[PDB]
This record gives sequence, structure tokens and C-alpha cells, in this order.
Amino acid sequence: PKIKTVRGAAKRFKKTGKGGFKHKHANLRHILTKKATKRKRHLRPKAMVSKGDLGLVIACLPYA
Amino acid sequence: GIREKIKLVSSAGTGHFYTTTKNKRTKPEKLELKKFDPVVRQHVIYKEAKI
Amino acid sequence: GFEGGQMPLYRRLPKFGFTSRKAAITAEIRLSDLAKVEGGVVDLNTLKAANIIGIQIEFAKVILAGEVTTPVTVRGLRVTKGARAAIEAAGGKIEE
Amino acid sequence: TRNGRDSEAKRLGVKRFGGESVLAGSIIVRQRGTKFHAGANVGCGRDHTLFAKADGKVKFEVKGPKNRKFISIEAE
RNA sequence: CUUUAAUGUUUGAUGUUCUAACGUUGACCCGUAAUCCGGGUUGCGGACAGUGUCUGGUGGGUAGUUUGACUGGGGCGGUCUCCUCCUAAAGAGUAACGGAGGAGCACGAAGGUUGGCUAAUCCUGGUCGGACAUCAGGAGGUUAGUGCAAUGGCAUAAGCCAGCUUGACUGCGAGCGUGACGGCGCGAGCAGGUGCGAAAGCAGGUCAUAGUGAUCCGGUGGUUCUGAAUGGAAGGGCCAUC
RNA sequence: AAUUCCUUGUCGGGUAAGUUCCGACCUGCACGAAUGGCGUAAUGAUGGCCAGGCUGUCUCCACCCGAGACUCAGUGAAAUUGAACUCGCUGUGAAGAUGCAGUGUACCCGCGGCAAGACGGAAAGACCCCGUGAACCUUUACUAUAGCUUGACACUGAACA
RNA sequence: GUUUAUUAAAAACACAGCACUGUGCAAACACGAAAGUGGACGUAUACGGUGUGACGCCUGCCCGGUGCCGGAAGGUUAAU
RNA sequence: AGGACCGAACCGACUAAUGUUGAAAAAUUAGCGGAUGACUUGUGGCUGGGGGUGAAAGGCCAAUCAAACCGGGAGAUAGCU
RNA sequence: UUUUGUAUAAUGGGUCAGCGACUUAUAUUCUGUAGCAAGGUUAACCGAAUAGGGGAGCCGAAGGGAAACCGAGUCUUAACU
RNA sequence: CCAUAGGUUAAUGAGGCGAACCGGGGGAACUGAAACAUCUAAGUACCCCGAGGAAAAGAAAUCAACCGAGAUUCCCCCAG
Repeated sequence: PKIKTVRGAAKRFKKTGKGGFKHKHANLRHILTKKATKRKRHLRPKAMVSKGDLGLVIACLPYA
Repeated sequence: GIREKIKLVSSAGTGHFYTTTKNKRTKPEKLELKKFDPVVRQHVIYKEAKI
Repeated sequence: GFEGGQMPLYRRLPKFGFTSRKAAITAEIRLSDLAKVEGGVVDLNTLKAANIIGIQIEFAKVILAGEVTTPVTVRGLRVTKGARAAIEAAGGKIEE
Repeated sequence: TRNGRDSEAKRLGVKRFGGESVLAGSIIVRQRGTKFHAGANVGCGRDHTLFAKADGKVKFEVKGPKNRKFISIEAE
């Protein structure tokens, strides 16, 4: 049959122009008062996925 | 430890806050600071409140 | 995405965003795809006739990709500056 | 209590050596205190990390009363 | 208003009676040749008992499961994240149930800036005053101090004391370092708007290195986003935060 | 002591000599009163100890009678088996050698016997550990649940305080 | 007397007797979604459960813990 | 008279030797316990698998029992060989 | 065969003959190869039935943003050197 | 007492067997989740009842979106 997308992955990655994947950064949901502004500011923009974890995300998102 | 969290809230009625800690036993009296409100884009008084 | 039972990457990271229902019923038209209509007037119903957009589509936009030769009267669609300029310089007409 | 414990290695030390050409921003030495101090075109960070403020070749030297090791720079 | 009364009033629940539901494994009559069943007559119970739906308590009576790893075999003991020194072979990194110690916080000042200042210890004299307390002088040279381990720093003090204050700002960030990745760290400089200083300037917390916890779920505030026929709203997103 | 670790406790008895037995002592590691205490005639294919009788149990075996063994005739299995031209010693070596090195010994093949070796045969160790294996058992482990109990609404009505 | 048919016959199980406890009869209890059946064509000198185990002499102290029994004033508490 | 005594049949199974690819998937020889009883035996019947039955050993339920046998789910699953 | 390592006295095989283990379907990615090329290709079904019809669809020629929205740009920010 | 239950005869009908397919009533666990209880396996296996050459479903108190479509059934897309 058809391949089924891993639906977790779908809600956390999104495909770009040259085929990479953007993702929200971890560490910004709570326990914030202590984190320094700088730390929190640098986490806010979305990030691309590293070269050694694209295999793990192309598997989960084969219709992406 | 005995070192609780608090909002400082802007006195311009944007609900912008900073959050910080305070020892409640050793200092009871309420914390009042000038800080930058980024919505109006000025420095302003900020007062204590509950987190 | 099993990493031997380390927390796997699609679960370390946050979920983000929501799916807009309005985007499923939007299109983009290229300029290259305005020769291909049969009329030289460009409604939504004229584009569906020529199999350039789908049956479910309520909105479109004409964007600047490709050239255009003739005068072509656009109607009820949106258009980007980069385009509007290139429709009108070719002799054409936009009327909302 | 017995033993069993140590921390993770903090990968301090000199990174760029004298001669080596750098770009402004480049860290030159991580360090706990000021084994080295900042001379010309060099910032003491807040953890006393020393970094280029200009492009050029790194120069070490000694200076002053106490014979302290300064990292400075020759902007090319 | 307080307190209290009979006027009327809606439900309550606590008795005591009753009989008509319901019970009868009381007696007799019939179907019938039958200790079943049913029907009748007559007693005794009687809205109780008992059965349904909902609900609290109990429930190894029964069922499904769980009950960690390292480990000079396992068990018992000990450990499991983080910081400092040594082991570590003069860059980095580097193991052992190798050798030593710490942390799971504190501080609206113990942060910022301008100005000023320089320690421990011992000796001599001096009311109560003694080995030890405030005073004076001399020697001494950081043997001191640095909120807390250790190490590296520190007089231009990063140590100590005063004045004024909130840069313990918001948006960003060339470029470096460090990680398998998640991530963690340093950062000149640009814009907005502050503080100190006459000014050059300095300030995006603390001499540095511990003081911590991914995602999911949910909560609180805000919002030019969304809103399943349309207008709202609910919910969802984004920002702040628990 | 069906209970006492120290323990062959100490003392007495029994034996030439008694870690057992019998009687005591009490220092009961850690007896004890219906998960019964202390006693008890009779009973016991029940445990321990002693004595008489009897004995090849033994000193220490000998001889004899039968059944197999052995030979001949007839019938005719089995476990096992990588291949074999299948010696000893010392050394070596995945660490206990018929098979390697060095050396010694040995004409070729049977039959009766013995069992030291072939880490002989019979069995994918039962002991130990591991598996995010299984089962069954326990409980004040977790979550349920049959059952037993509580109340509310229903079947369920009347009158009078 | 009984017992591990096929490595255990015993000091194990049973036993007469003792004690506690439940049960008023449509009994407790047991088997059955229920009807029903056993208990028993018995009725407390009877029946079920538990422990001890002829007989003789006996059977001491503790109700804090855990069960069971009783008590209802007050607290806490479900559906409704 | 007697869950009395001795002891054949009958029921059992304490000791030894043999047997251990047996004569036999539990026997044989020599001795051994009960033997009018809580005895023994024939024929037929009832109880069914988390169920039965058990003077209780986790014993027995067709040479199988801390959960029978036959078929099915089923090519269960096997980070192991 | 398994191993750091086997003549091993670790595993397995008495011998011979026969049978005995990387398959199939449907998706998806990359390479090779053929066709056509800013286009490529049809599915069910129809049908003189491996033709021809059928372009419903699918992939591509545009991306950014959570989204509205904008678009060779866009997001971030009051604003970007 | 009248009735009613009951009883006797007559006429007509059913019962059982059988591959799969179909509709309904009951309904697992192994397994996956690298443990496990929500969840999965699966409304599958199996048990039971009923019907026919087919069965079931079926002519909107249906969708749609301010334009419109016009009962059920089956195939390809929509779409992992």
C-alpha cells in the first residue's frame, strides 16, 4: 500500500525551497524567568535541520 | 529555595511584564523599577504583582 | 525515527503553526499561462475551463513568471506589481 | 563519601597562535583568569575570552612592570 | 433593619394506621390420573421486601501487568545530572567500583556608574580592658580579601567605602568557539530609548567556571493572524509567561 | 531439646577406648501453654542407643550344585560413527595431544579377559547468569472487576398526625 | 486408618474429643447470569466455617498494631 | 462383643538382590503390612479444564497435569541460536 | 561454524541420492537506460479490445511566512547599514 | 352464573442437508507500542440466528454555499 507519513514529524518540520527542513527550536516553552534575554532571543527564529539528521526526517516525511 | 517569582507590570496599560525573583521574608516592601516598555517604546515605572 | 530509545528528533522538538483552510482554495497563475485561455478575457471560470486551476478554487493571483504577448483583460483576480506592469506594458487591461 | 566524580572538559586554551591571521570576532584564547591580557585590537569578554576586534595577524608579547603576557594585533 | 406572630403557601421526611400494586417455599378448589406450572377462593405480609439504571464503600474472590542499569559472575553495599583539582604523557580530548572536594543556590544590592581608599599578623603605650575587643604609633608587604568547593585570576584592583541611579533595557548581530545531534558559549558593531560622568567614555547583571530538566498536556496575560453558509463567539495560532 | 551458634558445653552412667545414647545442670545464640504446654499404658514395615542368641557381615576366603559365559550348528538386533595407515615419553599449543617438535619403542592378523584414556556413549546443563522471556503462587505493588454492601430515580399508592 | 499410580509411608493427612464463630428456616453456605438444586423431605441436643487433636494435669499477662463486634452525638463524604 | 489377636484367598507395597537397549514404558524372587471393615470387588451411573475430585502429595482427571487432549486464531512473537 | 583466538579434547555432519533459504504486491527515494520536453503522463471506464478514445487527476515550471497576506522576493522589527 | 383456560377432531404449513458470498446477535488473545495499563491487533478469528440467487442499501427532516446539485450500490481520484 501507500506509505504512511509519521504525523508527529509533519507537525514539527516544514520543507524549504532547496529541500531542507525548518523546525522550531527547543527550550522556549517554559522555565523562562531564569534564561537570559539573549538566549531566548536567539531561540525565537526558525532553524534548518542539520546535515546528519536529514535521513531521520526524510524517512518520516516521504510526501513532504 | 525561598526565592519566589513575580511579575513587574508596566504602568502604561499595555499588559507587558518582566518577570524576576524576590525574597519575600527579608524584603516585604513592593518592588518598583523604571524599565523599557517595548510597546509604547519608552522607559516607564513597573510595579510588583503575582506570577 | 528510532534512535535506540534516546528521545527521537520528531519528539524533542516543538510543534508549531496551524493549517489554514483558505490556502487550499487559493492558486497562483503565471503570466505564461494567460495565452492558454480561450477568449482573451480572464475570469476564474475561464481558467478552470482551460485546466490551469482546480474546480475547488475561489481565489487566484497572477504573478511575474514568464512573458506575455497580447492584450489580455484580467477580471476579478489579484495581481502583483511585478506583473500588473508587464500585463499593461504588453497592451493589456486590469479591472477588479 | 567516596570518590567517582569529575566534571566535563571545558576545551580552554589558545586557539589561534602568533602568526595566524584572524577575522574580527575570532576568539584567540579561552581561559579562566587572565593568563593573557588584551592589547591592541583585542577584547576581554566577560569570561575573559579574548577576541579580535580587527582583521590581522596575532602577536603575543610581554609588557609593563609585572611582565604580563599581552595578545595584541598587526592590522595588515 | 433586628426579633416574632397568625394569616396563606410550595416542597420536606420522621412516625402511626390502611389496601389496591407487589410478595407468599400458608391453607383449600380446579385444569389433572400431576409435591411442576397456571387459574380461582381464603388467610398472612404490604408500599416494606425484591428487580432495573445511576452512585459511594468494600473486594488477591478473580484477571491483566509491573518489579531499572552499572557491577573484575550475580546478590548485599555503593553509584546514576552538574562544577573544580589530579590521573592526562608541556595544544585539545582521554578510561577504571582510581585519588581528593563541591552544587541542586544567593543578591533591587552583593547589579550599573562617578569619586575616593589599601590588607593579614606581630610588637610598644594607653580608664574599666583580661591572650582576645574601641585609641595611637611602628614593623610587615597581600602571608589578606573575593556571598559558597576547588582551580585559575585580581593593585589600572575583579578587594574596601561613599554619591547618584535601574543597561538585572527592547529589537538585532559580522564573526568565532564547542558539541553525533538536540544544543551550549563568546561577540565588536547597528537601531530605539535610559543611567552615571565636566568629558573621553562605561553599562544588555554579579572576577570566571556549578546553582538544573527536552517534548506532550494544560494554565494566566496580551495580539495588525485564524474563525467550517454569513455576522459574532468558542476553539486553534503567534508573543510573554507558569 | 526433631529447638543450643559457641559445642565433642560441664558433671555422672555405660565401653579397653562413646562427636551417638541415657541421667542431670541452666550460661533458653533463638522453649513455652489449643499455629497448644508438661505427662502418658497400649499401638508403630516410624528415629536414636544397648544387650543375649545367631551367624561367611568380617579376620579370609575355600570347595561344591545349578543358570549364563566359552566352542559347534541355525537364526540374528542396538546405541554410535568427518575421515583414518588410530604407540610411549618430554615439550609445545584455544593454556590436560594417537595426530605438532624432539626422542624412544614397535614383524602382519586374531580369540579370551580387564576398564586407565579416547575431556568415551545416552540429553541444544537442570547449577550460574542473560532475555526490557514464560508460567503459576503471594501481598497493606499498580489498575480493573465478579460478589457483598450504601443511597437516589423507577415498578410505588392512600389517609392521619 | 490415609498419602506423593512410576525414587519420599513418615514425625505428614485423617481421627474420636475440645473450643470459637456463623445460622430462627424461603437458615447460613455452596452450584447456577436465572429458573432452580444441594443444605434437609433436617430445624439450634440442628446445620456450615475455622483452629486444636484420645486420655491425664493444665491452658498465665497484653485490646497499643491488624481484623471482627457494638455505638451513635459530631466531623468528612457520592449520585441526586 | 470388637475400626480385637494369629493367619490363606483378596487388597496393599517396608527391605534387599536381580533387571536398568528389561520377560515388563514400574516387573520378578525371598521375606513384609491389612485381612468383619473408616475393608474389598463386579455392572451401570453423576461431576469437565482456572473446571472437576482430593483422610491434602500440587495428588489424580486415558503411559500426558503449578492448569488435560483435538482443532482453530497461526507462518503468534523470538534485540537469541 | 563461532570467535581476540581452534588440529583442538568447542559446535554440526554415518554415507549416497533427491528436496531445502533474500520472494511477491503496492507505495516511495536514488542510479542506469529509452521516450517526449516548459512541459510530461494518463486512472477507472468505453472499445473494431495489447490500437484509438478517456487529461478526472498527478508531478513540474516560485518562493517566503505560524497565518492573513505579499510575491522574485519575502519573513523578522518602529526601522533595518 | 355467564364466560375464559383447557380438551377432541379436520385443513394448511414448518423441522433437516448443503462450498463460498450476504444481513443481524454475541465477540477474543497472541501481536505492535522495542516493558505496560489508554491505544493496536479487530469488530478480525470463532460461536449463534436468518435469508436469497444474490443479499443488504435506497428515493432527502441529504449535501452545498448565497452559485447550485438531486435515491441507493460499485470502480478511479480527492489523499496518506
